[PDB]
Amino acid sequence: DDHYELIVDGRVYYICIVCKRSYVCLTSLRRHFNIHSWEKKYPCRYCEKVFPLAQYRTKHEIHHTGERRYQCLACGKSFINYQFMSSHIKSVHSQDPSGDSKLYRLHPCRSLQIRQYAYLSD
DNA sequence: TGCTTCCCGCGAATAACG
DNA sequence: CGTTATTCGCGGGAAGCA
Ligand SMILES: [Cl-]
Ligand SMILES: [Zn+2]
Ligand SMILES: [Zn+2]
Ligand SMILES: [Zn+2]
Repeated sequence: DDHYELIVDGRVYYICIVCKRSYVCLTSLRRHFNIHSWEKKYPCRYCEKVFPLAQYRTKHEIHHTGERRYQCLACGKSFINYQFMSSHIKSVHSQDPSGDSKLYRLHPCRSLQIRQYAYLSD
């Protein structure tokens, strides 16, 4: 196979055969296991780099386009990702975006073609 | 030690299937 | 096209880096 299961207290866990990492969702183990197999490739469409997860490539490509999707709603500054946005708000505004903040806006991705969540443009 | 990347549960978007 | 199976964007913590 590619995993085995483990059950404690009815809780079902899926364990990677290779590194023994534990997953609550089989789809997550599948997502993860590509790291070992490289069955699927995700090549950057701007340079040579290849990635083993779709999202690693996506985040990498955002760096190529320089799009800044995360905007601080307190002062208007924009950031390329959640982490810089959160870092900013905690440091400059002494507030936490965690949970439902209403402190930042995530703009739709426009600088390349990725699946669009409807909630991002209402 | 302040960035930077890596990770995984969750659930919306969509591809596969019949 | 209707169901379901699959993909992968998202949050936000953890791990890595130099
Ligand atoms: Cl922008
Ligand atoms: Zn593994
Ligand atoms: Zn690239
Ligand atoms: Zn701000």
